[PDB]
Amino acid sequence: LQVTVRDAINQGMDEELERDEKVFLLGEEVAQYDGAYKVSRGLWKKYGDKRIIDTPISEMGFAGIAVGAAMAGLRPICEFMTFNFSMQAIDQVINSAAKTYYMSGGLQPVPIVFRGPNGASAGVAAQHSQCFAAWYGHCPGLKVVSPWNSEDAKGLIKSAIRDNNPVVVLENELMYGVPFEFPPEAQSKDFLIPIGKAKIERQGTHITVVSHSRPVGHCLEAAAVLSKEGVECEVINMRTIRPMDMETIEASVMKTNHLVTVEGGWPQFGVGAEICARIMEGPAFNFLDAPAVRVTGADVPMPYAKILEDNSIPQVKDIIFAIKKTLNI
Amino acid sequence: LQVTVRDAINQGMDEELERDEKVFLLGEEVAQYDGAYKVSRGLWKKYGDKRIIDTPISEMGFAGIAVGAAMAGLRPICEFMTFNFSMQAIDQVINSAAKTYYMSGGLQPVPIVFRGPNGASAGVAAQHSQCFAAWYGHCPGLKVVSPWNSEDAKGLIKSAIRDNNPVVVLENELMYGVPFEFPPEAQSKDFLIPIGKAKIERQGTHITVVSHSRPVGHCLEAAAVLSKEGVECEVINMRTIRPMDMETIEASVMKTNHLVTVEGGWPQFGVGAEICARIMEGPAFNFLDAPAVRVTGADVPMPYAKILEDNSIPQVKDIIFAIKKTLNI
Amino acid sequence: SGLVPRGSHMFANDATFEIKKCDLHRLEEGPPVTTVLTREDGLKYYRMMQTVRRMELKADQLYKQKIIRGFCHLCDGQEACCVGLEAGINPTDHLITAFRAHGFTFTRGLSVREILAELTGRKGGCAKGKGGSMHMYAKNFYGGNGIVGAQVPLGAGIALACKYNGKDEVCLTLYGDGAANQGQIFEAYNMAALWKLPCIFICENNRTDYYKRGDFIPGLRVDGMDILCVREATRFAAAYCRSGKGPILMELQTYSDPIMLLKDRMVNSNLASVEELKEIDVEVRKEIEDAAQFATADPEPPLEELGYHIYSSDPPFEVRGANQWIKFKSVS
Amino acid sequence: SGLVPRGSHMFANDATFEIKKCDLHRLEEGPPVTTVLTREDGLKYYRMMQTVRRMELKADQLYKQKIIRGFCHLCDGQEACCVGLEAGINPTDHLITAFRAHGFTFTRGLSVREILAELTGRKGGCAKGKGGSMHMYAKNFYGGNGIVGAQVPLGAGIALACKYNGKDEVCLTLYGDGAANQGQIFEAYNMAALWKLPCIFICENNRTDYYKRGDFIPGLRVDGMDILCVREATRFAAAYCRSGKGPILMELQTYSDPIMLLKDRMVNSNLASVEELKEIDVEVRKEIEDAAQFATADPEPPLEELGYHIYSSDPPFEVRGANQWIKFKSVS
Ligand SMILES: [Cl-]
Ligand SMILES: [Cl-]
Ligand SMILES: [K+]
Ligand SMILES: [K+]
Ligand SMILES: [K+]
Ligand SMILES: [K+]
Repeated sequence: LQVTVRDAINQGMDEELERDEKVFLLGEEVAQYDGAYKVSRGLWKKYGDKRIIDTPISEMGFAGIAVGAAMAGLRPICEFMTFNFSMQAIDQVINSAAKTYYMSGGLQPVPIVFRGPNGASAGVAAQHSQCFAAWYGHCPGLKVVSPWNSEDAKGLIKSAIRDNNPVVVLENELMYGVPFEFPPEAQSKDFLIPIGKAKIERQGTHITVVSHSRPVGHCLEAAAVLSKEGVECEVINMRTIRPMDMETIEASVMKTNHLVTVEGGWPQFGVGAEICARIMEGPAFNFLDAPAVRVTGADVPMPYAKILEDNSIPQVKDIIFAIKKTLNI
Repeated sequence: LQVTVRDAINQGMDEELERDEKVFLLGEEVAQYDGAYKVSRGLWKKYGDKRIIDTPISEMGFAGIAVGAAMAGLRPICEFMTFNFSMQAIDQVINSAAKTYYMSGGLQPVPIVFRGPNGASAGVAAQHSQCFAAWYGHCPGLKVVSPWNSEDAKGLIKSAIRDNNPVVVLENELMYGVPFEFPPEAQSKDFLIPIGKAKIERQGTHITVVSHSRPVGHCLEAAAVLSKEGVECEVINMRTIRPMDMETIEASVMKTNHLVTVEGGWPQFGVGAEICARIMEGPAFNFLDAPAVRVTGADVPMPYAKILEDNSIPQVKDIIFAIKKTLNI
Repeated sequence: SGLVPRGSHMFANDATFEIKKCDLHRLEEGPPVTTVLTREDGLKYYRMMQTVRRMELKADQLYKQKIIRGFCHLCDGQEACCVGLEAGINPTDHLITAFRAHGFTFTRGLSVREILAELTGRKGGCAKGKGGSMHMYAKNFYGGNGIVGAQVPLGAGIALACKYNGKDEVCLTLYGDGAANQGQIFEAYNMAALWKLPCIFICENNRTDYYKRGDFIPGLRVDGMDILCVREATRFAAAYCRSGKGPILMELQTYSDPIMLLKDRMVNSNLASVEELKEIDVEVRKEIEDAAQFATADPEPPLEELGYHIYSSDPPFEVRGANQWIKFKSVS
Repeated sequence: SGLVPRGSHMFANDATFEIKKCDLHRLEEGPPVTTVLTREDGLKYYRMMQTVRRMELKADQLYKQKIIRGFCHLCDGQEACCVGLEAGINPTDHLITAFRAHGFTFTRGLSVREILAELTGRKGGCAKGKGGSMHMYAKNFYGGNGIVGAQVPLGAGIALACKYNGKDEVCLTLYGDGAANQGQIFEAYNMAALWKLPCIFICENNRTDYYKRGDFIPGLRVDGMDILCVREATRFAAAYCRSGKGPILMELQTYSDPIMLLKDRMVNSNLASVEELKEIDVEVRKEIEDAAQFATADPEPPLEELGYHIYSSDPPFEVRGANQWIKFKSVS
C-alpha cells in the first residue's frame, strides 16, 4: 500500500507516543489541525494538551524548555517549523544539548529530538531555504539524520525517539506529500532504522553516487537514464549525516572505482566535502580511477524567481552531467 | 620593533575609526579599560561614548542593532566576546546580514564587521572553545578571515572595516599577547591585506602544509624540525576562510606533490574537508604523489583537564607525524 | 477669464474630526482627540489606501492563479496603518516591518508595477525577482524581513544611526502581535531605552496589553482602523522621539473598513463628493490593471544574472552552480 | 545512669527571629516577618555556610597558584542563598543556576573533595576533570551552565517535567542580574506563566527592579544576606508553585556577613555557644584541608578516557584525535 512521507513520520510519532508516556511533542502549531505541514495531524486529538503542546513563536525559549525537560528525564520531540528558525535556538542545541553528557562525565544524558523540514522548498526565498546538514553534522555530541523516503522517515524518527542523546532529524518539505509503497515490515510499530547506517538503493558496477534527502530520488532517476546506455550506478542513501556510514561508501567505491556525491545544501564545507575528504584519507583512495566530484546547490542565497531557484538546486541533468564527466563519457 | 597581535588589531581599529566617522565599535565591555581581552584598550578614552559603546549581555539584540546601523549607512565593528556567544545572534549574521544584498537585488549593502576570539583557549572547557571557521565559511554573502600573526590581524581588520559587506574576523585569544616583529609597511595607517589571498610563510619543495590562525605557527615550527632532515615544507597561511585562496594552494601542490591541512576546529565538515575536496576537484589532483591528509582538533567537546585539552588540539608533533605519513618517511 | 483660480472648487477646504482617545502607558498627556483634515490630504489618503487595497486584492488573485509562488502576505483591511503612518512622518524618516510589507513598499514610494512584478518573480520586480513577497526594500524602507522578530533589533539599530547622524530623523519599527514574545524584542527595548534611541516600536495588533510591554518605555494604544487616529498618534510619537526623550511603543489595533470611514467623513463634511471618489476608484483600478498586465507579461530575469549582487563594491567573480562545470558570473 | 538523654544539652532548643519584610509584586500577602529557628537547624546552616565559605576561599588559593585553570567563579559572601534555598526545599525538588555553582553543588550533596578535584582537573573530580569550574552536576542539580541566560529556559523545562510527572516537585531557576536582559529569559517567563509551570525564577542580584521583570508573574524581593529570610521566602515561593498557581520570581539581594549574622543570632538567643561554633570552624577547616590535599595529590584523568561519554547508552566506538592515526575509544 502507498504511504506519504508525511504519514510515515506521523505513524512513527504516534507509535512512539503510545509506547512511552515520557514522549511528548512541542512546537509552533503542532496541536492544530493545519498545522505547520500537517505532519502532527490527529496527534493532539489522540493525546491532548499534556502531550501535544503548542508554543508561542519563541524558538530559543521553547527549545531550551525542551532540553531542560529531557535533562529532567522526559523525552521531548521539539519541532522547528523549518530549520532556518533553529538558528535562533542553536546555542540550546549545541551548548545545552550536544555537549552536556560529555561535560558532565556521563552523568547527564539529553534524550531530545529536534525535527522539521530542512533545505529547499518552493519559492520561499533565501531566509527559508537553507540546508543545515553540514552545520549540525560538524558537532560532537549530536546525531544527525536526513531521511529521503517514507521508510527512511518512519524508521529514523522511531530510532531518534528511542536514542538517549540529541538527535537532529532534518526532514524535507517537498518530500512530505510524496507517496511510496510501504512494505509490511515498515507498517509495524516495531520498525527501526539504525542510526549510522547507509542504504544501497540501487546496485551498480560503474560509479558510486551518494546522496541524502530528496536528491536521492534524483540520483535514482539519473541512474535509470544512465542504464539505458550501459552505465550502472550504485546509488547510496546516506540516511545519517553524523555518524555517517563511510564504510558502506568505501566498499562501494572499491567496487566501482568512481564517486559522485550529491546534496542540496551549499557546496563549501558541505556534506560532500567531508565524504570527499574521507575517501582521500581511507582505503578507497587507491581504488579511484578518477577524482571524486560534488553536485550541490548553487553557492548563493536562494533566489525567489522560479527559473533562478530551479538552477540553484541540483537537477537530474546536473547529476548525469557530473557522472559522465567522471566516467569520461 | 615588536608588536603583539592584540596591539596590531588595536592599531587597525584606532586608524579606521580616525579615518572614518561612520566607523564605531560596540559590544560587551569594549569601553572598559579591562575590557574583555583588552583589545579595545584606550579606544573609549580617545573616541568617547558615541563611538565606543558598551552593550548589555544581549547578543541577538546588539548584533541586530549593529546590522540595522550598517543598513542605515553606518559602519559597525560588532565585537563578540567569544564566537561561542555568536551562536545566540547567528540568525542576525546569516539572515539579516549575509543574505541581504542578494535578496534586495543589490539595493541594500551591509557594511558590518563581526570580530572576536574564536576556537580554543586555555582551560575554558566545551562551551567556550568552539571553532566557527567552517560554519561561517559555508555561507554565501559572508566574508570570513582568520588572522595568525600581528601583520595578518592589523591588515585584515583594516580590510574588513573597509569592505562594504558582512566580514567575520575570527581572532585567537592565545595569539593576542604573542609578539611579532612589525615591518614599517605594517606600521603604516595605509596597510591592508586583501581578503581572499593566502600567504606563503615558508617556501618549500617536498610538501604543502596549509593552515589558519594559531596552528600556522605550529606549522612553521614543524617545518623547522623537518628541514634538519632534508624535508622542505612549503607553509601556507590561508588568512581568508571564505573566499579562500585555492589557486595559491593548488600552485604549491603542483610543485610539491603532497598536502597536509592543519586546523584547530572539529574535523568533520571542517576547513580541511573543503580544501581536500577542492584539491580532488581541480588541476592539482593529477600532481598528487600521495593522498592529502588532515590534522584537526579531536572530535570531542573540549575537555577541561589539561592533559585532555592538550590532546584535543593539534600539536607540532601531530603535524610532523602526518607529514611523515604522507611522505612515507 | 482668469479672475478666479482654475482650481477653485465647490467644497470645504478642511474639516475638524473627533478621533478616539489613546490609552496611555506612562505618559501624562497623549495625542489630541480632534484633528484637522484638508480636502487635499483627504483625497491623497483616500487614493493611497484604495491603491493598497486593490493592489493586495490583485496580488491575491495572481497568487490563487499560482503566478505568485511561496509566501504572499497581505495587508488588506490595514490600510489606515501604512497610510496613517506615512502621513505622520517625513520621507527622511525610516521604517522597517516584517513580511506583510506590500503596503509599506507602496507608501514608501515603489510603484505598483515593481511590487507586483517582484511578486510574480519577473525582471521588472523591484529586486529583479530575487526576493519575492517578503524581502522588498525602498527608500528608507528596510523590508520586508522574513524572520519574525528579527526586524525589531534592526529597527533599533537604524534608530541608533538616526541619533548618531544628528539629523533628527526617527525610525518606526513594526512587529505583529505574533512576534511580541520574541526575546530579541525585549533586548531591543532595553538598549533603546538605555541609549534614548529615537525608535517608535510599533505592534500591529490584528484583533496581550502590547503597548505596555516596554515596561519602562512609554506606550500608546491606537485605533488602527482610523487613518486620522493613526496619523495623529504617529505625529505625537515622532515628535516625542525627536525631542530626545527616547523610544516609545505604539500598538495599532486592527480587526468598520478604514477606506469607508474616510469616505463617509469626506462626503458628510463636504470635503469631496461621492462622484470624485468614484472617479479615483476608476483610476485606481486602471493603475492596478496596467501593473498586473505588466507583472504577468514581463519575462523572468535571465539565468545569467543568477549570481549577481552577492557582495557590494567588489570586482566581478564566479560562483559555482549545481556542479563545478556550472559557473555564474557575480557582479556587484 | 541513663535517667537523662545522653544528648541532653544546656541551650535553648529554638528561638523566634524577626526577618525583613519582602517587597511584593502582585501578591497581596508575602512571607511571614518572623520565623522559628531550632538549635539543630541553626548548627546545620552554620556548618554548611562555613563549609561553602572555606571551600571558596580555598579554591581561590589554588586558582592563584595556577592549579585551577580557566574560570573559577566564587560565591563567597553569598552563602545565605545556596544554604537558605536548600533549607526551603526538598531533596526531590530541582535546581539549576549558571556558572557560580560551587556552593549549590555542595548544598545539593557533592563532597568538597569531588568539587575541588574537578576544579584542579583530576580523575577524582565529580566529572573526572572533563568539566572544570562551570559544568558540575549533582542530584536534581542541573549545573553549572556557562552560557549566561541559557539555564533559565532549561529551568522552565525542568519545571514542565515537574508538572508533567505529577509529584508536586518544583524547580528553582537562578540567574544573575548580569543576565536579566537576556531575551530567552522573557521567553521563559511567558511560557512558564502560560502553562502555570512550578518554576521559581530567581535573580541573584549582587549589590534594576528585578523581581518585577516577570510583569504578569508575581515577584518578591528578599534579603539574600539573611539565611532565615532566604529560607522563609523560598518556603513561601515553593508552596506557591506547589499549589498550582504557576511561576514566581524571587530577587535575592546580596552585597553584614551572612555567617556572622547567624552566629550572633545563635549566641544571643543561647541556641549555641561561641565555643561550639569555634569547634565547627575547626572541623570545617580540617574537611577543607583534606579535600585540598586530595585535589592537589590526585592524578589527572588518564589520556585513554579522553573520548569517553560522548553518547549515553550506545555501544563503544572510536573518535578521531588530532590526526587520523590517533583514535580514542568512546564508551558511554
Ligand atoms: Cl483593481
Ligand atoms: Cl580552611
Ligand atoms: K530520543
Ligand atoms: K509538501
Ligand atoms: K566594512
Ligand atoms: K591571551
